[PDB]
Amino acid sequence: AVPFRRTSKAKKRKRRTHVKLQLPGMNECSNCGEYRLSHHVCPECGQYDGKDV
Amino acid sequence: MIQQESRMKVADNSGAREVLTIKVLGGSGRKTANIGDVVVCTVKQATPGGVVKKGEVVKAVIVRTKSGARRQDGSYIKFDENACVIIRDDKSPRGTRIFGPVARELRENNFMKIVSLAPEVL
Amino acid sequence: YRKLGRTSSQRKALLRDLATDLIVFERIETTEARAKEIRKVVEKLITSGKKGDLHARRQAAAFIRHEVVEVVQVKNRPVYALQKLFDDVAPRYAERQGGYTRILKKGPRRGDGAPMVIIELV
Amino acid sequence: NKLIDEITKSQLNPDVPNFRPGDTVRVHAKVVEGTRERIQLFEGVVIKRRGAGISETFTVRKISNSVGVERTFPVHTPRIAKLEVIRRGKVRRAKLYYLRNLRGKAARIKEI
Amino acid sequence: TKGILGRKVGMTQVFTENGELIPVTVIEAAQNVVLQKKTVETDGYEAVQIGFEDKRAILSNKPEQGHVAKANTTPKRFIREFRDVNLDEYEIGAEVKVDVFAEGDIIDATGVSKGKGFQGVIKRHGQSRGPMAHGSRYHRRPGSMGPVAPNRVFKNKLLPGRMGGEQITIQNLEIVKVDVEKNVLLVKGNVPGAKKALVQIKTATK
RNA sequence: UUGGCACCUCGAUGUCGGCUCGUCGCAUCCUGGGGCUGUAGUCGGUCCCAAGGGUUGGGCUGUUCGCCCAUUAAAGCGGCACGCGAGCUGGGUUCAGAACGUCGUGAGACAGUUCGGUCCCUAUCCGUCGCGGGCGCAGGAAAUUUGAGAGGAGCUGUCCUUAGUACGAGAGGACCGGGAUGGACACACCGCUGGUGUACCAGUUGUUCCGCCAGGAGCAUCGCUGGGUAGCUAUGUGUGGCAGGGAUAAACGCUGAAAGCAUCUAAGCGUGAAGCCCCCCUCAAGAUGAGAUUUCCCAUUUCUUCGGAAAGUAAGAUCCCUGAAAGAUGAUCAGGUAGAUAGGUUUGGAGUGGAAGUGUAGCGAUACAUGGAGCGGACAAAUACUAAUCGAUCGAGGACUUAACC
Ligand SMILES: [K+]
Ligand SMILES: [K+]
Ligand SMILES: [K+]
Ligand SMILES: [K+]
Ligand SMILES: [Mg+2]
Ligand SMILES: [Mg+2]
Ligand SMILES: [Mg+2]
Ligand SMILES: [Mg+2]
Ligand SMILES: [Mg+2]
Ligand SMILES: [Mg+2]
Ligand SMILES: [Mg+2]
Ligand SMILES: [Mg+2]
Ligand SMILES: [Mg+2]
Ligand SMILES: [Mg+2]
Ligand SMILES: [Mg+2]
Ligand SMILES: [Mg+2]
Ligand SMILES: [Mg+2]
Ligand SMILES: [Mg+2]
Ligand SMILES: [Mg+2]
Ligand SMILES: [Mg+2]
Ligand SMILES: [Mg+2]
Ligand SMILES: [Mg+2]
Ligand SMILES: [Mg+2]
Ligand SMILES: [Mg+2]
Ligand SMILES: [Mg+2]
Ligand SMILES: [Zn+2]
Repeated sequence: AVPFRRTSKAKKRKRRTHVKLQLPGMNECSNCGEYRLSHHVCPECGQYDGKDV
Repeated sequence: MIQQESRMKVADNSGAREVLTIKVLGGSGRKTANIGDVVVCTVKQATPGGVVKKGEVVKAVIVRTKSGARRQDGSYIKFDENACVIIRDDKSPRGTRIFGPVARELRENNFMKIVSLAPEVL
Repeated sequence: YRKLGRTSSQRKALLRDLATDLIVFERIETTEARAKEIRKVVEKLITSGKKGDLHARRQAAAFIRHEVVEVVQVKNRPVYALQKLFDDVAPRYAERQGGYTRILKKGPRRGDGAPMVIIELV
Repeated sequence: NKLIDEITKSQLNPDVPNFRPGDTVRVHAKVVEGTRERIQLFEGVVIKRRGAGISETFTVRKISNSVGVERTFPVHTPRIAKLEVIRRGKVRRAKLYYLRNLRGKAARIKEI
Repeated sequence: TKGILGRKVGMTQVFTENGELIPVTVIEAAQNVVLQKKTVETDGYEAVQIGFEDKRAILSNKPEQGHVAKANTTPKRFIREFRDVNLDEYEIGAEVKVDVFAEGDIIDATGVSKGKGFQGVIKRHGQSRGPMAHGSRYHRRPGSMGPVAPNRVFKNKLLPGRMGGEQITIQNLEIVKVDVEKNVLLVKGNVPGAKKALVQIKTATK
C-alpha cells in the first residue's frame, strides 16, 4: 500500500507510452476546404451536408 | 422446501399436532425435502391422550407443502400449509385417520395406506 | 434506456423541461445523450398532436410544462406550449410519418469537454 | 416470436373457452397410471392466467377439507378433457393473490 | 456422423403424444452449404467445412468470395469444420438440410455462451459471501490468496474477471421435431448462447 | 506433541478460536484392487497397492478438544509463520473501570471468577485473475484450422432382478452381472414454477399546483399498496461424470531353467485398480520450434553509386458515425444510403385491468354501457421519415544458398 521503491525514469516513461492522445478525426470541409470534424457541423461556414445552419 | 428447524402441522390422528424437523434424510448434504420424503422430527405440540407425545423423536412423511410439485404433464400442485404424517419404520402411519388433502407423489412412493385413508388425493 | 446522472424524479423533470423547450424554440443546444432521449419524448408528443383527440391532449398535458410561448392581441391572450404543439407544430407533419427531429453535432464544450449538439424539429 | 408461434400453432387447443380470473371453472383432468386413466374433477376459482400461446398457464384455487389448494395447468394440455366455466365473477384484479390470506365469506366472488 | 450449423431463435415448450410437456430450443438452420472438403493428404485431418448463412457481397470480401465460388455459392457469415464425419457424403456445393437428423436422434450442441461482463467470484466461481452482520466487513471478497511460505500465490486462484463468452458443449440432447420447410430443428432443453447465436449441432460422440 | 539449545528478527515477524479460500503429503476414513483368516454366508479382523474424487448438520461452551441429538457410503490423520487479521471477526486473553472470595498492616495482587471495554494503511514491484496496444513470425491481406503443451471433470447411495439362488442345522443371507431412481457437485439457459423489475398498468392518503369543475402533475422511502415486460437470475429447467481402450501397482498365474525336481522370473507370455497415458469439455503457433489448408492483391513511381530508402496505391483494414447479442475503457459483434444499425411511425404482443368524454340509473357516494376498452421502458415484424453525410488515414511490389523440378 506504499511504494517499496521509487519508480525510475525509465519505468515511469514506459508507463507513459500510452497516456498520449490521438490526432482528431478531422478533415477539410467540402464547402470551405477548412479542417473540421467528421459528422460534425463546420464552425467556420456553419454548414453541414451541403446545408447551412 | 422443508429443511431443518422447519415446522409442520400434523395431518393424522396421532397425538402430535405440531412438529419440528431435525434431519432431512436421503444423503449427506440434503438440505431440503419435498413431498414424499421422510424427515426426522420432534413433537412440539401434542394432543392429550395420544400415543405420541411432547418431546418424542419420530420419523415422519411430508404430505402437503406450499412449494409443492410439478408433474411430467407440466402441471403444479401447491397447498397453503406444510403438513406431515408420522410413520413407523415401514411406510405406514401410527395414527388411524388422516386429515386434509394429499398428493399423488405418495402413491408414487408407495405410501398407499396414507393415500387411501386421506379423503381427497390431488 | 439512458440514465443521465439523475434519479427518476430529476430525469423526468429534465425531459419535460427539454421537450417543452424544443417545442417552444424549435432549436436547442444540449448534450447528445439528453438529445438522444428527447427525440423519443418529443416525437411521442408530436403523435399526440397529430391525433388531436382530447385524450391525447390530456395525456400530453400530463408531461408538457405549463408555460408561455408568446401573447397575441385577438385583448391580449397568451398561448401555451400545448397549443403550439397541437395547433402550430404537429400540423406541419400531418403528412410526415415519423422522424420529426434531427440532431446536428456541433463540438465539445469547454468547461467539461461535453459533446454538444443542436437538436431541431425537421 | 412469429416463428415459434407458427410452430406451436398446431398444438393450440381451440376447445378451450374464454375464461378469466374471478370465474369458477371445473377442470376434467386426466390422472394417469402406467396403463390406466381416471378423470378427476378440480372445481375452483381462477386466480391468474399468465403467458402467451402454448406457454400459457392458469391456476385454479380450491379449499378442500379446511385446506387451500392451488393447481396450475397449461391452457392447452390434452390432459384437460374439458373445462367448464360455471360462474363468472366481477373482480377488479387480474391476479387474485389476496385470496390466499382469506378464508370463507371474504373469498366470495360476486357473480353477474 | 452428421452435423449442421444454426441460429438460436428461442425457447418454447411442446406436448408429446404421452401428454408430457417438454421444453425445447428452436434452431433455424437454413442455407447450409458444403464449401471445402479437407483430407489427410492435403491437410492431415479429415473434416468437412460447412458455411451457414447467406450474406451480402458488400459485407463480404474478395477472398471469401473466391473460397465460396470454388463451391459455387454465395459468401457466408459462419464457416465451421466438422470432424469424425464421413467424406464420401457431402459433395461440394451441396446443401445440408435438417433432414439429416430424425426425431429422438441424439446430439451435442456446441455454442458460445452468453456474455456476462466483469464479474466477481461468488457469481462467476460460485464462492460464498462472508456474513453481512456480526461485525463483518467481508461480504463478497475472494478470500485468502494462500499461505505465506511460497512468497507468491498459486495459479488457478480464482478471482474476478470477464465471466462468459466461453465455448460450451452440451451433450446428449434429444431432437424433438424436424421441419424441412421452415428449416427448423427442435432440441429438448437448452443450448448456450443468446438469441441469434450460432449453434453447432452434431451427432453425439457417445 | 511435551521439551532442550538460544542461531535470525525487540529502529515491531500480531495471539487462540471461527469465516472466506484452499493447497500438499500419505502413516487411506469411504469408494476401488488384492493376500492371510480362528474367511460357512451376511458381517468382519489384519495386512499390501492406490491420494482419483468425496469426507454432515445442529445443542453446551470464547473455545480447539470433548460429551450429546440426528444423519452419512464415510463423517481421515496431519504440513503450509499448528496456512490464511495491508482478506474479515474479535467471543477469550493480559490495557485503563468496578466487584466477589482469598493473601497482604498496606499500596496492591491471584493459568481464581464475574460485568464492561478504539483491530490504521489510496497497492510501487513480483504474483494472481481478466482485457487491450506494439512488434515479430523474409511479400501484404481475409477466413478455416492441426495440435506440442496446459487446465477442468473424475464422488456416490438406495430399490428391483439374478434369487430367497449359493452357503447355512436353522436364524439368516450373497459374489459376479443386468437395470431403474436419487443425493452432493459442475456447466448452461429462462420455455415452466418463482423472485427482481425506481421512464409499464391500476387503486389510494395528505397537501401544493395546472385560474375553477373534471382530468392530471409535483413532494411525501419509487409516498404507500396490488400486479408485472425485457433483462438478470435460483430455490426452477436441460444435461453431465455413460461405455470404455493401452500400459501398470499389489496380487493371481502359464511356460521355464539356474539347482535332473521345485519355483509366477532369470530369458519369455498372460490377467490385473476408482489410480497412470488416452477417451469427454475448454484454452492453445509469442509452440520465436512463430506450423498447415483455402482464397485474394500484384510486381508501380521516384530515387540512391551499392546496400537501402520514401511515396502514392492494390487486396484489405481503420479514423469517424448509428449501435447491442457485447462491454470498466479498449476490444468483440452488427451496420454505415449497394442501408432496416438505432430512433420515430404503423401494425401487433406481453402486462395491467375496463381510459377520457358523453349518456343512463341513483338524493348521493357510486354503478352500468359505449368498449378485453385505454395506456403500454427494454419485446416482434414492417417502414428509409430522422441520424449513420462528405471525407481522411494505414496498407505490398516480395533477400541469399542448396536440392528437386526445370
Ligand atoms: K521482537
Ligand atoms: K498476511
Ligand atoms: K428502426
Ligand atoms: K369511461
Ligand atoms: Mg419521488
Ligand atoms: Mg454457507
Ligand atoms: Mg457491511
Ligand atoms: Mg524496519
Ligand atoms: Mg513492519
Ligand atoms: Mg500405502
Ligand atoms: Mg455460547
Ligand atoms: Mg457452537
Ligand atoms: Mg496460525
Ligand atoms: Mg486469527
Ligand atoms: Mg502482511
Ligand atoms: Mg474482547
Ligand atoms: Mg486477572
Ligand atoms: Mg470480558
Ligand atoms: Mg485494496
Ligand atoms: Mg500497479
Ligand atoms: Mg424464468
Ligand atoms: Mg396528490
Ligand atoms: Mg379536482
Ligand atoms: Mg418541500
Ligand atoms: Mg490389461
Ligand atoms: Zn466548412
